[PDB]
Amino acid sequence: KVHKHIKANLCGKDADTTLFLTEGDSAIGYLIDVRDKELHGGYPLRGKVLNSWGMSYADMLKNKELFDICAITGLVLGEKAENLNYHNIAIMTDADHDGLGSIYPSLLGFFSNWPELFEQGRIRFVKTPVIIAHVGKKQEWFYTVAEYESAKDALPKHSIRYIKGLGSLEKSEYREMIQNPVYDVVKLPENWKELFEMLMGDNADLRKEWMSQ
Amino acid sequence: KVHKHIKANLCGKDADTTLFLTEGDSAIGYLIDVRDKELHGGYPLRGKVLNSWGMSYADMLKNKELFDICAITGLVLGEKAENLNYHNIAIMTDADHDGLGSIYPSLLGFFSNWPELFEQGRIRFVKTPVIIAHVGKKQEWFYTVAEYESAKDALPKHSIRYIKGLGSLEKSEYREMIQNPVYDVVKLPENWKELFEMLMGDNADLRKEWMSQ
Amino acid sequence: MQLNNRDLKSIIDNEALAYAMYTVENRAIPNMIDGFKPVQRFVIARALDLARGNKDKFHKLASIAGGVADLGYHHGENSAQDAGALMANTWNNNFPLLDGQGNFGSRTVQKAAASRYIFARVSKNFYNVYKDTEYAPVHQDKEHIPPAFYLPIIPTVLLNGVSGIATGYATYILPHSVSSVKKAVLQALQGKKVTKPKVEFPEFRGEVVEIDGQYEIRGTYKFTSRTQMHITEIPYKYDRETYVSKILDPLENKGFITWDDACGEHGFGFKVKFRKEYSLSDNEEERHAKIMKDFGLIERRSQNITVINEKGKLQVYDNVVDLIKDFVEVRKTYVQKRIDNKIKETESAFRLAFAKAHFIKKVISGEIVVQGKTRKELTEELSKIDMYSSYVDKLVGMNIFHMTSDEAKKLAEEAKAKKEENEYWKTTDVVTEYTKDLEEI
Amino acid sequence: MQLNNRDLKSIIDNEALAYAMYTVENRAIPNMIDGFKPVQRFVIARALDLARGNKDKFHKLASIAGGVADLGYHHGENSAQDAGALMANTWNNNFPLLDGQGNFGSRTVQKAAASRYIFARVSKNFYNVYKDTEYAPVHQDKEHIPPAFYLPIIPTVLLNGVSGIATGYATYILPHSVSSVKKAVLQALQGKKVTKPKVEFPEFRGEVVEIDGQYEIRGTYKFTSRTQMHITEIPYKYDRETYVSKILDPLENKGFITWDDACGEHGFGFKVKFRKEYSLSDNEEERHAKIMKDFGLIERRSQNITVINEKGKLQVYDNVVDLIKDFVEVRKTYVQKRIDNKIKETESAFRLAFAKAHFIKKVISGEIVVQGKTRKELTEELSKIDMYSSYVDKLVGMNIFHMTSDEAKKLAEEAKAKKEENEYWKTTDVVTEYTKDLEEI
DNA sequence: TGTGTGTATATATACACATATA
DNA sequence: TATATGTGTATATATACACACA
Ligand SMILES: [Mg+2]
Repeated sequence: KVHKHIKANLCGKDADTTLFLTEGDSAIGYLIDVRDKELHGGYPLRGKVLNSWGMSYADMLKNKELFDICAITGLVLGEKAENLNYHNIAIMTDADHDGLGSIYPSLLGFFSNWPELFEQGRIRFVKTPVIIAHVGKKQEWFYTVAEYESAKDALPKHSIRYIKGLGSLEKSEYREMIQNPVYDVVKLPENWKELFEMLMGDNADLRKEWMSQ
Repeated sequence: KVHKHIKANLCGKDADTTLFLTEGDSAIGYLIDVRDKELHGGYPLRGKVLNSWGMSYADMLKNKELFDICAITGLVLGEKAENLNYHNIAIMTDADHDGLGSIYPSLLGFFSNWPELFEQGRIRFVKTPVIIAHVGKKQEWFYTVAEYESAKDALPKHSIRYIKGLGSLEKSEYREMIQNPVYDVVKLPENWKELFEMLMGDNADLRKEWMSQ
Repeated sequence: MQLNNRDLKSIIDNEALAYAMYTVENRAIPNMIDGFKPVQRFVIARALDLARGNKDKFHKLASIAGGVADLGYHHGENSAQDAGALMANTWNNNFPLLDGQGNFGSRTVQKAAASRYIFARVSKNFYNVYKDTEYAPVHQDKEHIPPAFYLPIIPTVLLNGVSGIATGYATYILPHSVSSVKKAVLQALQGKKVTKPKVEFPEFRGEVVEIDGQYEIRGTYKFTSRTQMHITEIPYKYDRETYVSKILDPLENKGFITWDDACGEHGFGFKVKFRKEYSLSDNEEERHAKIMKDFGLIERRSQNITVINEKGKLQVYDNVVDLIKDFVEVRKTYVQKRIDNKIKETESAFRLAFAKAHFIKKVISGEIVVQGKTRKELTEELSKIDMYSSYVDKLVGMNIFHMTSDEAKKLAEEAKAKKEENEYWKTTDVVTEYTKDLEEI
Repeated sequence: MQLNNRDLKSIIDNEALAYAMYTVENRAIPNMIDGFKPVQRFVIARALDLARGNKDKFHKLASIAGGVADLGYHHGENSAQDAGALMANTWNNNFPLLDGQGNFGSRTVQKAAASRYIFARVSKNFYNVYKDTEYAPVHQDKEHIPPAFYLPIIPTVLLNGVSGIATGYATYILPHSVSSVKKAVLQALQGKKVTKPKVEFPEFRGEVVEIDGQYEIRGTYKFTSRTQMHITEIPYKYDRETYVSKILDPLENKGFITWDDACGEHGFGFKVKFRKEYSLSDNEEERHAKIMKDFGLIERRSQNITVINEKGKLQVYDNVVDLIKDFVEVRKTYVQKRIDNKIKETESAFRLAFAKAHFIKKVISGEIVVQGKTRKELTEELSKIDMYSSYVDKLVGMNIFHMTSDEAKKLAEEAKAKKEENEYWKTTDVVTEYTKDLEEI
């Protein structure tokens, strides 16, 4: 057993059970209350995920988080994904810059050693509001800061709430985003190896050309 | 061998070497700068000391802080103190209630395993100001809160600084308290066992009776 | 270098005794009046200072904990953060005194999120119950910015439940229903037979039975079939992880049960299927006892009502009714103090308003012109008049428009209104004011 | 359930790119003008907010870090605590912008105490070189309470030494002497040839040498005998633990040396006694080279001057003189902005003061008699007058004591003084004000 | 091919104290 | 005998990123 794994009732058996990969303990406290007990499980991932591009499998498994991810599911780092405890893996991290642009693509890189979960659509991202604007009598949700800045001008007088992490949301909003999900089904392009090598790699000059355009 | 232990240049040689038992690592700062390099060594503890009264030797040695007081010194739990790396043991702790009310008497109870150390005056307490009052153009140093309250009414207009720990002191004040130290030499009374049993024994009714007078 | 001998008896009788009495009277035993440990008093005083401007603004718990050190807090700010996070939740308090924004924990996970995530503000319960803050006692410590204790109208120490451990003493008070406490306070204030308040646990759908002083907190189970059983509630002390690891896990590895989670929006719920190895008796009473004992569905709790009274010393109460009576007797004195202070303040305000109105009426139509003179000599000339005496810095500090028709009458009407307020405050008594305050709830 | 496909290319080009650019432009690379990383700017803004009413009061690092989230800080307060501790060390900064109380570390132990002990306030250096805060640019985010950047008169990015790692870009600028930087700034402002500022480390008694764009930081040793030597200084990259565990102890556990701690008022003093098997060559040059190499007494550094300019973009400089020239060119514009705004504000102030002073003389036996009319009568009749067209509200809001000769002549004196000051502000130029404010350091 | 720098992400531990309950 | 509750005393640990210097 895994200490902080929260098992779904149908986990391991034949169902569409989804594993929720939060980026901390604080982001999963409300998950067990607002989830589908038969079909949802969770596991908190501590901090920034290991940069596992070009690493060996033995080096990969030396990380507690990656080892626990492989243990909770049926994923063997050198074998195919055939018999898994969870049908879907739903990465649901904090929507700020660190969670969305560092932990999420690194987790995608770690899951890229099984480039068939992506093809079958079993790798998902749970959209989470980074900005919650109290416009008049209604709450508007902005998932990325760029969207809010683009749409900030054409709104009436309001006050915004910045969602630093999923522990900043209330149970009503957590329940709304869990039982009424917005899923981004990640699909790997033909040249996914080049995009992963550029962002995750030894050469830092490849990130300078990319960042200058 | 012992990590975090700063060694005196005459540790293991015939000299008036002193070991400063410091509560925490933030309090060990500025000691390496203001200490007598040939005669003063230091070791940072970690918070509250394990209650060692009535304990077995194999159980006291399981505490890392107590284990690294018998390694830094030549102290053996079941043997007399005849070959010691440091001549004196100077307990210097934060002068707030917690430090000098729990850590100091607990350390005394631990060192009571060698009453010959107390008989030789090798166990000392380094008095440290808990309140520094800026009175006019001068500074008043109060080592205990009760000492400050006893003279607060007669003191003129002033502003007091409360010293939570040794990490709240300027380098000048740290140097003044180290190179011009005010020691209190601990002497065990004829019935020290009864006092230690009252303070640290498993019966809280004795503590209630002691506190009710 | 000074070397002074210090016997262990002196150390134990001074420093150790000071620490023990500090842990009792200033760390872990709550005050009887407001029900605050000193850290909670600091946290709520800082939250009030933060909410001075806008009362509906949510402030980060790190922001609240940072400023308590300037109010007289002498410890780490993580203790203040943890104390604040335990005061701003609706699963552990019957009468929360802070609203929280974010994940402050639940009955399943009794652990709030990190203080970098969650915000807090002073609750409407605090404003509804805690009255006469301006008349609260002044702490003997000049560096203690918050008062010695706040002045609520009902005993909050009985509402949320307190559990504290000190050196030599400990306190454990169970939470009570707000309605029963208010009714008991009303009965005590009116001079009646005080009915013992009922013990109520927040978010608890089970039973609480008082037997021989003990309190039995009982969960609920039902039987869907012969071998299937649904647990609808568990005793209040349990978590999801704690109950699973202590009861539900050391029953499946023993080959007795197979359990599934059903902890829906209602709260705690499980579905247990009994294997053939685990056998139940024929009758319902022994089977019920075995089931309710094996699954840990009974929690037995005793009450250790130890509180710091209004004099700062320790006090142990046999029951809750005596505590309520003592609280009411203490609070009536502060209601009387409020009445006296408001009488004096209304008298002073009426005197000032009438003096200003007379000064205006003399300026527009009278010998006083405030022209062709100086400031110091005008002040002396005003100080000549007995009525204008003691108000010379507030009479010449009035604006020009106060000499207009629309603003000369307003001063006289304000003087009349303040006189009527002073007359109102000179006829009420403690009982009526306290009854009105209770009626506010 | 809104199952929308999302390619990895779009993820990388939107969210990964946003995070990388945010790390470059908002976390790691300092601003060229004020020399602040955004966390440092938030800490400075909060400390300035806390300094209102008492410039000399010391505030806990917890107190400073708690309120930065209200100013628009979107990260955990621990990073703010660490940055604030690093900004008040003096042993690490040539120009400390925060004054510290407590243990903020030393060269021997390069680690500050916990934030629960240490206090900080705004240093006098900040008040000395950071001018024109009211004319600082406004950040495009309404929630970013501190300005886009502050406005120092000398480049503070060159004074304390900057090291920062972002995604794709990194910055490393060595500390420079404050006096040399000020002289170079004055030379650039006056249009003369600019001399390269000297690199100087805080509390370092070694030697710094420039060679082909690389800086050599050299410690010092002195031979007190044929076999015993005294290490008086070691390079700035070392603390006591690292030097002991990486240089002294590896040599000691090889039969080469035996070392004793000879530190004191000046840190990093050691006494090394060589053993028989460590052969000190008779050649003075070879002996010196061997002692430098074996004891790690030479550190080699190179700068990577990467900054954020006033437009928010990233700029890489190959020199410090170029940065100083660009900083002076940018700061001259803000000096001009200050001059223009002062002209406007002081003209408005003089107009208001003259209007008030003439209104008061026109109330003392004048055509305007306040008494006997309503509020609208004054607020409309005076609004008719051209001179009081936009000042009637402040005209009628003045106090009654502004009607005696003593306080009536003071209004005219204030008007005349404001007129003279505005006339003074209408003749100065950028160079004069810059020279005046530079020479006051 | 380590590695140290400093903002960020997230988390963890060992100690004391009492008293009822299991 | 063994837990556990809440206010306190002290610490700790993985990760990412660039790049020059060993
Ligand atoms: Mg300390």
